[PDB]
Amino acid sequence: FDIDMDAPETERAAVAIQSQFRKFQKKKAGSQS
Amino acid sequence: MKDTDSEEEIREAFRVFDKDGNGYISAAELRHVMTNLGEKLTDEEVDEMIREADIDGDGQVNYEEFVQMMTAK
Repeated sequence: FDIDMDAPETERAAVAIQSQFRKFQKKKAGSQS
Repeated sequence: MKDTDSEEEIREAFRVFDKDGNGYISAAELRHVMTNLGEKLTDEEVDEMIREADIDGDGQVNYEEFVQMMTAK
């Protein structure tokens, strides 16, 4: 890893990717109707 | 009028793991990061991510592809 785990920015960055990832999967399974 | 793109915002989140600044991040740290940092992901979620992350046989991941998925829908 070798990253600033303590730095809130790192933790926040992880959330953004994960949040987007979860939404990404939903879009794939999403249907026009 | 016209402003930049938010794509850079998402990349910043990846650049955090790309300490080398070569455009790639270690695949192994991704797993820990996705299971240890921010709403922990499940193995099923992580495995799906790994198949898309890369790890063809180099042990590194290009956040570029992840961004494309995030910007290809």
